[PDB]
Amino acid sequence: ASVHGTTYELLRRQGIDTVFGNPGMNELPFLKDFPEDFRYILALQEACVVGIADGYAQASRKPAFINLHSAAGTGNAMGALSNAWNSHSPLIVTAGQQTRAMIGVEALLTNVDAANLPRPLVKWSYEPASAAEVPHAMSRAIHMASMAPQGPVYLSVPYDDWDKDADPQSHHLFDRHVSSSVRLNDQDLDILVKALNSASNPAIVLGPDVDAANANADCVMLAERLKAPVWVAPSAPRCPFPTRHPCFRGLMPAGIAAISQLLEGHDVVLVIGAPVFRYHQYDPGQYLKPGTRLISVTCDPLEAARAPMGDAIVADIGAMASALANLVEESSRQLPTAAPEPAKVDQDAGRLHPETVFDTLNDMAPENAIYLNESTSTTAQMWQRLNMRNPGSYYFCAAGGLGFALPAAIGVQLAEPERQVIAVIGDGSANYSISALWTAAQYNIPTIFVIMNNGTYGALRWFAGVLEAENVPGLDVPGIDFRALAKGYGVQALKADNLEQLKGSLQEALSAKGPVLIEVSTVSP
Amino acid sequence: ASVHGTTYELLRRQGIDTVFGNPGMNELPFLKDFPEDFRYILALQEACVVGIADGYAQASRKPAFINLHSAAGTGNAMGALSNAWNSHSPLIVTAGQQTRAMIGVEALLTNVDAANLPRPLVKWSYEPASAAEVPHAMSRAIHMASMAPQGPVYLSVPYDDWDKDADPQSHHLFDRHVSSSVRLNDQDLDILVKALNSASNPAIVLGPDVDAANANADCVMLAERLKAPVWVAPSAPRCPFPTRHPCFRGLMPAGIAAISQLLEGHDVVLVIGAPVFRYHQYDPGQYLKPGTRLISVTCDPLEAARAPMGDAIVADIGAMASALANLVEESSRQLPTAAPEPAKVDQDAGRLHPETVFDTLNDMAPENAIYLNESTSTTAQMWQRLNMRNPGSYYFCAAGGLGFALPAAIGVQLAEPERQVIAVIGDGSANYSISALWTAAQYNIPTIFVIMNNGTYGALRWFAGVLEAENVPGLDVPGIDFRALAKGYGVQALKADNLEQLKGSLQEALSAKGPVLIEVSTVSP
Amino acid sequence: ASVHGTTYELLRRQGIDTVFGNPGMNELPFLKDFPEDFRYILALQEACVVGIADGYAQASRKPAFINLHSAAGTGNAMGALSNAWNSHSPLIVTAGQQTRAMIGVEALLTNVDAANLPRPLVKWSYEPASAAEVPHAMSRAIHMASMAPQGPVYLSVPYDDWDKDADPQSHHLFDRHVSSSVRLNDQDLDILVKALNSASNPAIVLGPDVDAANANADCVMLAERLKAPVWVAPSAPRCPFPTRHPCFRGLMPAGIAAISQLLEGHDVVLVIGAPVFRYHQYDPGQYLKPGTRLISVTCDPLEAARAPMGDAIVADIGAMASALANLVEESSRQLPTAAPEPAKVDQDAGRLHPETVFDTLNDMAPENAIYLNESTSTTAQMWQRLNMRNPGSYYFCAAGGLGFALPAAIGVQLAEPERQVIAVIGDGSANYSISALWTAAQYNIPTIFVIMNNGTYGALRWFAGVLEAENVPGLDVPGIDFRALAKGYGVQALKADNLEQLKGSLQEALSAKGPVLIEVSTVSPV
Ligand SMILES: Cc1ncc(C[n+]2csc(CCOP(=O)(O)OP(=O)(O)O)c2C)c(N)n1
Ligand SMILES: Cc1ncc(C[n+]2csc(CCOP(=O)(O)OP(=O)(O)O)c2C)c(N)n1
Ligand SMILES: Cc1ncc(C[n+]2csc(CCOP(=O)(O)OP(=O)(O)O)c2C)c(N)n1
Ligand SMILES: [Ca+2]
Ligand SMILES: [Ca+2]
Repeated sequence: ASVHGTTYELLRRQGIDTVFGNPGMNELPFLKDFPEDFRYILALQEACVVGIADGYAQASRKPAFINLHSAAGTGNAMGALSNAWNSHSPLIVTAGQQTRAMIGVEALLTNVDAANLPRPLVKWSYEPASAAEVPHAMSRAIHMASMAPQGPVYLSVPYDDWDKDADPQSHHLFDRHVSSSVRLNDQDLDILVKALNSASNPAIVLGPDVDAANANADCVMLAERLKAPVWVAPSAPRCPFPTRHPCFRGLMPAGIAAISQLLEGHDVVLVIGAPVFRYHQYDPGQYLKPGTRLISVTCDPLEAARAPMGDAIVADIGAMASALANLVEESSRQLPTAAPEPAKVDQDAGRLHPETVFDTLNDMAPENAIYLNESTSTTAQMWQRLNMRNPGSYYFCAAGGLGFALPAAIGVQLAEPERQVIAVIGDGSANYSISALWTAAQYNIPTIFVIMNNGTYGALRWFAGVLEAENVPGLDVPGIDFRALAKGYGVQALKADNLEQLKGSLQEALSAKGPVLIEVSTVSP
Repeated sequence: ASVHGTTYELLRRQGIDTVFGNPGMNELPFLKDFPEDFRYILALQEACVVGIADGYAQASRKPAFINLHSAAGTGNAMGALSNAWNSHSPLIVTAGQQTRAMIGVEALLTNVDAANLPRPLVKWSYEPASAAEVPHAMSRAIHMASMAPQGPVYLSVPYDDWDKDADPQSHHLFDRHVSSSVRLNDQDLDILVKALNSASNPAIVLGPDVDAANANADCVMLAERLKAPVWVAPSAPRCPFPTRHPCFRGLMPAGIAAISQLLEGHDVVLVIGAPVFRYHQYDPGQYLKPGTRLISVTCDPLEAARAPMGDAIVADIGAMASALANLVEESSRQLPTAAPEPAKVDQDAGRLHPETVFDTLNDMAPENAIYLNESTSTTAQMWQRLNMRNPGSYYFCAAGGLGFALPAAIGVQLAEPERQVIAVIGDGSANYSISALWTAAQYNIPTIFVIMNNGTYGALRWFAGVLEAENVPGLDVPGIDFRALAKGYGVQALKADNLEQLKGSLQEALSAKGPVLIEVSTVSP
Repeated sequence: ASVHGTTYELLRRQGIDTVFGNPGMNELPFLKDFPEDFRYILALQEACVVGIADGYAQASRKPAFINLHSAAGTGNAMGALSNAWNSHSPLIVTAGQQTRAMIGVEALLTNVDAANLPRPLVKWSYEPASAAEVPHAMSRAIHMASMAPQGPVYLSVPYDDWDKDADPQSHHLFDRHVSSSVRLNDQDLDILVKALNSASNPAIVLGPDVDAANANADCVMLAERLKAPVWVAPSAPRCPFPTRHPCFRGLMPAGIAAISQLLEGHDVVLVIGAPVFRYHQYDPGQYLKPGTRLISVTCDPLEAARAPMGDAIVADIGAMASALANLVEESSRQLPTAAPEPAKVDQDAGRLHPETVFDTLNDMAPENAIYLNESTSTTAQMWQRLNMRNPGSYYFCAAGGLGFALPAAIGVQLAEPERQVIAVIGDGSANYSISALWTAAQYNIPTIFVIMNNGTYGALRWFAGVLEAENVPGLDVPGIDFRALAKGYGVQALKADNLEQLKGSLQEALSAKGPVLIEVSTVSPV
């Protein structure tokens, strides 16, 4: 068989049936004779291609396949690649390389030193030394992406390899099954269990790897057993817990001092599926107040090694959560009391306060909605005013890289056609990957886009104030008609200048059958 | 406290008490006020420094700490790092960098783009952005090297960082315990054990991670239970099974065809702590023959990803091995029959054959001896003729990089002062790190060095013969006097031109007080 | 044609006839049927292989070809490559890779991510995408090494490539001639010449690239016309100027403050072929005192960019030096004030002071001797006491990496059979590349090795002192017998325990036919 055929067989047999891409001259020899059991998803830009794939991989909890054009295409995606890395997304990035005979002369379309391009934002980057090796390298890439901790990979392949004769011994790759579903040995696990049952005032902290592992329900059972308060690790890329559950305590502020102070009083603090920690703002202080010990359970050796305090276990989050939830005894302590309901902010007949939007989104959206956030100045209000009962109901750019929510909201919706995806994106952030809108329309992927328009970078201006920094240029974004952009890419558009219009626009988008964008006028800071 | 104080406190609390090094100007501010509870092992050149630390780390099954000088020192040790990578040696390599104020002008001794230098032969590579961050980076290096899969790490530290004040929060890293002692979940583990129980003709292949995890005994119990034959994986850097056990079948040849042929007949083949496969010579064919199904247990995701066949499980070798040995049913099949005893080769009163040397060593060395091998052309005869009952009995350069055995043998002897270490080393390979001899004499480490002197790069002449390659230069190394080399570095020397002399020198060396080198006149190929 | 035949044809057509190597299996398909117009130099260890090739490349002023084994052999030589990078040595480093079919499975001997290995110490790292591209790749490596600024390059070749058919169009690369022999345009050169003519108190500073270009004599002319004092840039890897010329000022100490002080009062300071500057010891102060202007002529963009002060011109040192020597006016100023003569140090009949050794070498050695230095605590004294009036008379680890001088002194001597190489090497430094001696014996290369045995890492102890560092481990190296090491590798050995023995040993070694090692008992700094 050919490399072309042997490779499509490898993907098939590994459970791959979708290729998100933007094509070039180097990817043609691979894209040709596109099998009937595969489906192609075009995006007009590479950051969009990878963002859609990303959203898709995270929601489906399975690797996504990507096909990009040489260096220019690989480069245009590296922003999105930055987010994927931080979110442990299993992305198999494949880029086309110039014909082997033209690489030396560095002809146009030649990915020079290709393996180094994506570094250091990838787990594995490689260019095969021969055509016949392609299938095997594809196997490595697939498994390298899928193994815990999950992450994006990169494979460069000359477009002249696809027609070449594949190595018959390649068939051994087809049904290779690699497992990293592992957990702490019985002995050291019983000691951890013992320590948990002996804790007088334990707290729990959950990160994105919990939602990734669909370990959410096990973490609920674990929290209820231990009758422990639950927090989401700072800068959360996902939601690992029910926001209305009695134990839930909200999202931790992304600061050293704020976190140690919040943990003060708790003797044992168990962190699951989160870096320790994902700080953001400057808040020098004590990592942990005396009397508080920390135990981290991550699937990433890099997270475990860099943690400034506490002990760590490197195991699979799905396996560990399940074991712990089924091992720990039921504490007699009283079950924590659910946090009070956020008060309703005063709203006039003019511009809408972000608080009003969320309260409104929470009232009208189906219970199994899926929210994406890239309204940077309103993350706190969002996490508080949005009741998210189910797994994989929240997504936020994991390396803080803007341009992720728009496309990712498309990939998620594609992966979850039964759940209404609602992307909440600031007017600034909506520009980074605006072209992505075209994909939602072309394939009729029914994402509802909510654009919060403050005419500026609320977040940036804020930080500006927390630095007393005056005379900063480039913070305003006036003169952007999001309705016209939506029209440009064939997506139904709507506007809400007030609460009355907001309620109306939302009505009509949940009833609509295709993608819908709503530009909402929000107060300025 | 100073970064200096805090850093040594960290090393100490993490169980490190030994520094293997060759000092430079950028290392003195680190080395000054050397605490009494630490020991410093000086080697004359950096391949020797690392090699010794490698042997030490492998034998002790704990991280070894190394201190080298900037780029030139790190550079000199690169070859040694390639072996360490392949052998998963937990080595924390640190190099002195120019004072921060003089980095910009690239002053003499400035490690340019330092983190990139050792790549790609290290798990992690880093230079802290500030002095206060040194301790934390050191904590990372420590854990990144100890965690599975174990391997060398690299830390570059500007020499002015040591006197600066350390962060008071750094005390949290002192007692951080990180665990990767994990095994497959209960559900999937059951499936595996059932598969092993159901096998009609099982075979077991073992690699170096078995010996490193001291799982040798557990593997012995496993093979006794399944009554299946046991093989060591090709290009073995270690021995993880009694070479006299009834199940032991020896070192697999390092060829694709030869391995698939050996494995023909066995329905299920269990590979533990080894790559699949570490082939060497070009021997094209089938990876496996039909009827054979492969299951691999590895602690390194890189190995699981690049296996061209079989299923893989990524987990700690210790926990996995111990789990399987105490779970599998005891087959009723008849325990395999021990392999015959190598045949005695005809030996005249002249040049000694490698077979004779090994037979004499075996009939004279203590039962708990430890052997290192850098006698390239006689590896096969070595594995057949040495009885190695105990774990940690064999070391061989894991990436084939010559210059390992000699320093490593000193590192091992240092690690195991109660076990007589005997390094067998070709006349060719003895020169790569000849200078390490001095460390053996200086620190009174009684390692025995057997130099197999045939006057030529033997394994090279062999290969050249298989490739029908003619007129190849640089294969002969005449005119080296090893006794004179040993006298040069203060190491007692003896020579064995015949058997009588061999017996006598061996008896004298085993008795001698300090290190001893025997130059043996062997026959050529 | 095979890739093997074509590659060897390219090498000869490019002037290469020597291959410095340590063979491995991956390199055997390359070394086989070794052509009769080529010669192979074996060294027993990689750093020794590269070090010899380095000395050979620097002395001959031509690129040198290297053949090493996969990752491990490349790795062993990376310390030596750090020195070569700093000395702009044109070294073509080739390493054999596993057969293309066994790279994926990462068989033993596989060089993983090979091109990344020697980075950041190479101008170019590459592994070709196919067998037929090898020749083109070797062409690139050859030219990347030879083009200013010259440096080491790296090429990894799967061993199954050598037998495969080469592209017939590969013959176009045979006579390819690349030139970077360039100087500053006429208009901007005139402006520079005017600034030199108009200077009231100009000073000249010269680095290693001057000696590399053989621009020493043009610098002499220039220094004479400008009647300017001449200094060698700090951490000098080579000697760019007659040490006894009336203009010679000596070696600049490697300190910021020391240098601005030495340059005070000079209105214009012209630096040629050196980084600005290769400082060493922490010596904070003013880069340049006010009233002092700096002009740097370098062949390396990296050097011009990183200079903390001054204007820079990136051009060929050979051409720029020649143009300037022949363009400047002759000044009627008086020559620099004569340098004091270095004093004869107090010397008993016991252990030898470095200064006694240097004066004695200077008295007995031929006018055209070549000295290498890896005697780390005696460098300043060496420069004062050795009269080197010829080009290419001095070499010293350019990145400060020990293990250079001994192998390099062999490369140099091979390259200069008519000039007597004298390597002055510390007891510490001698160990990094001890096995190189074997190469001297085998090919009968008459290098003389002077081992300065003081029992200690002298420079370190000194630094420990200038730091007030107490209880530093590992500064002593007792119990090394260098006569034994020499015998071990088949090199004739002598011992100098005092002045009388030293004189006799030097006389004897200067008349010997093969290589000689002299162990000199010197006084310790203690
Ligand atoms: C690609 C990228 N560019 C720039 C930034 C820095 N940044 C963070 S928030 C922000 C403005 C976002 O404003 P908007 O999306 O309108 O939401 P708001 O902050 O107004 O709530 C910028 C530029 C980033 N995180 N990613
Ligand atoms: C650092 C390094 N250099 C070169 C090689 C290639 N090589 C492998 S075996 C060998 C000859 C070894 O000679 P000797 O130690 O005498 O063993 P023998 O083959 O003679 O038994 C060489 C040059 C290597 N593997 N590693
Ligand atoms: C590869 C390498 N290792 C270590 C050093 C640090 N170093 C610089 S000088 C020196 C002392 C060398 O001693 P020796 O050769 O006896 O000369 P001496 O100082 O006694 O004159 C050392 C270890 C270095 N520069 N390069
Ligand atoms: Ca030999
Ligand atoms: Ca010394």
